[PDB]
Amino acid sequence: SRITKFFQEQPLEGYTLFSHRSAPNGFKVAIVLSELGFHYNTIFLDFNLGEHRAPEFVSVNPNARVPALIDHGMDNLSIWESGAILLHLVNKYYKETGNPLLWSDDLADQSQINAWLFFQTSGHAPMIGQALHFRYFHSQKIASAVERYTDEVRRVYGVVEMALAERREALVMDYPVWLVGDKLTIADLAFVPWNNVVDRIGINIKIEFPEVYKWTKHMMRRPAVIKALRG
Amino acid sequence: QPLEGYTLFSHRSAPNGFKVAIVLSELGFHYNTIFLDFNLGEHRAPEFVSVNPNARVPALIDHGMDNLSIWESGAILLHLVNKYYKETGNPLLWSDDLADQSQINAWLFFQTSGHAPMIGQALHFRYFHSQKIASAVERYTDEVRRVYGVVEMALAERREALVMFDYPVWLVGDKLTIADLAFVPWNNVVDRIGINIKIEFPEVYKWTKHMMRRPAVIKAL
Ligand SMILES: N[C@@H](CCC(=O)N[C@@H](CS)C(=O)NCC(=O)O)C(=O)O
Ligand SMILES: N[C@@H](CCC(=O)N[C@@H](CS)C(=O)NCC(=O)O)C(=O)O
Repeated sequence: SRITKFFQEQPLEGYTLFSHRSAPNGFKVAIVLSELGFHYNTIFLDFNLGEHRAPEFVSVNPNARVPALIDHGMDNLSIWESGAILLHLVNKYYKETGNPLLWSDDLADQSQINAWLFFQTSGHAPMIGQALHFRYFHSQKIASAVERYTDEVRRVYGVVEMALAERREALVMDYPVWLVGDKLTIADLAFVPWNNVVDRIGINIKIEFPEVYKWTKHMMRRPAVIKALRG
Repeated sequence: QPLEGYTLFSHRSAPNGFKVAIVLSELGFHYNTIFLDFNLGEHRAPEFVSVNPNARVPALIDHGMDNLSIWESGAILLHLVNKYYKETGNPLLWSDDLADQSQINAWLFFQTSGHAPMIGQALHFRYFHSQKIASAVERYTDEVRRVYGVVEMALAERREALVMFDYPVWLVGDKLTIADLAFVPWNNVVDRIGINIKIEFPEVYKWTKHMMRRPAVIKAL
């Protein structure tokens, strides 16, 4: 009924974000939404009550998961999957202002940003999710499963660490270093919500991945990011 | 290293590698494939890790673009349809409408983040884990069937609309896109984890059959 009422009379402009109070992927969208200056309203779906089952929500996101975004200005267009939401946001911002904030007007750069974005959504987040699952929520304890996924997460963080280290090495020839085109992009921001969750699986970023540490801290100090995470 | 064309790094049994070959074929781009033997650990060679810092396949080199390196199947697919549309003005396997593109990307990220990884884990605990654990296998097999349930339902609704009947149905804009092709290589392997598409998901069966009959797809595979 709660969510049902919302779809009774939807806003005419702005954005509505469906998420969950402890969903890193939700904050990933909130962050980009905030950085781009997009005004939005967040609805925290109560999965316990099965609000994600509400025919109204499944219609927004057939996968029945969060986040899902409704672009009211575009006839209530619904975009699901955090990766697709980010691309929708930077593409829209760019065509509206002519300024590719957190993005790039260059095909070559966009493909590099996409590579990191797909790497994050497909190789980073899913793995952190599996490690958390076997470490805390599986029907039985499986040490071999925990080790498999925890190792993979450290491995992917090593890929990020190495890339950041190489970017620094190139400049030297504490200054902020970024993954693509020496500028902050959604490729960097996408990791932020999760870099804060990996401690739960025994990973200490500050000590284990120095470069990732500086990188994440630079982003955590940005107003738009602080505002989004406080939401 | 060529001046034009594309060089695709993949593996003989890598569904993600074939996903790229398929799109490269359909779009008419000329490419040559370099198969890596994870035996010798060719994917751990400095020169390859320079192409893909993740040391995984696929990885694509766009020679015409100063040997630009692109890794992650999803990013590779977006690069190809973007480049093709820019060159021809025809959004083959894509769309020139912002709304449509967001839907294509939705399904694309869904396939790469919730489909391929889950099938991958089902296969691992089923065939290659150091220990045999049914609950691990069930967890992923159940998730894969749930994912197909989402596709099946989407295709059924699209079918329902067409009715208001032997015609192909697609995920976005009543036309074949990278959203559809992205599933092809993986649909062909789920039988290894006990999923019978023909029986369990009728619409997916037809959908994958229409795709599997395309000449460009046959050639690539
Ligand atoms: N690949 C998806 C992940 C979607 C996802 O797993 N969302 C989580 C929250 S971080 C969720 O909805 N969890 C509730 C559930 O799985 O029941 C994306 O990036 O949007
Ligand atoms: N999310 C990546 C998946 C990359 C991946 O895991 N590729 C497999 C082949 S399908 C691979 O390189 N396997 C070798 C290994 O894991 O050592 C993509 O879509 O390209």
